[PDB]
Amino acid sequence: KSVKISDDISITQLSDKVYTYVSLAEIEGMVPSNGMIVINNHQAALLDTPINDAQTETLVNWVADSLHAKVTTFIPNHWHGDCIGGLGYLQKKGVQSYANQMTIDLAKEKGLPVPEHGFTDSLTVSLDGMPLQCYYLGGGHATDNIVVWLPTENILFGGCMLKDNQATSIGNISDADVTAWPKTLDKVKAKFPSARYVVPGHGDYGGTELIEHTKQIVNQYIESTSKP
Ligand code: NA
Ligand SMILES: [Zn+2]
Ligand SMILES: [Zn+2]
Repeated sequence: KSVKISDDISITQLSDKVYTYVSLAEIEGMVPSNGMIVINNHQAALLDTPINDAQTETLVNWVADSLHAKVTTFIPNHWHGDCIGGLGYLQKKGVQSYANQMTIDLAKEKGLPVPEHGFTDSLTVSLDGMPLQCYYLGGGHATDNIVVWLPTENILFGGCMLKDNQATSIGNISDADVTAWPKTLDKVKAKFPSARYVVPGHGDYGGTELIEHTKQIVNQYIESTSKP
């Protein structure tokens, strides 16, 4: 069950070392965004930030205050605001960051906060011993979207390329590679058959059924804009 905190943020524990959060933010709509907190030896990795510095700060102070862990590491799913909206603040805090080189390039060109270390295929970051396996498997929701796998926990943060089970629509495709998306999802499904929890960019987490569900939405979209 979730524990609600300030700045419209709630957090759920999935394992002794892994938590997933939902931060609600107002858009153009009060939209919910997801991220993860991974903790090992009182050090924490933040996977995606809430949309702004303020919510990010509240979240980071809570991890320090209640989870007794210092956020030292950060990894965003892609360049959108629900992934790097609070990166400015993380950098002032001195947090170390890793991201798809594509994400770094898009962030730079757009004048957005820029992650430090860039990878192009796979990267395994050791959070003082606990592995965070990041993978770029192709474009989808965003051209630079990655996924983060926690092998010791069997938990996958698929990010925005994955939709929750109650979703019916494709959503914002302004930055998507629509035809690559189903292919990226097949790769993700083939690579992480053991996933216990699969967390999407928005909505409720579930299991590997979200991958196939998301593939149906995307393929349905492609089918519906093909026709005469
Ligand atoms: Na997010
Ligand atoms: Zn996005
Ligand atoms: Zn998103």
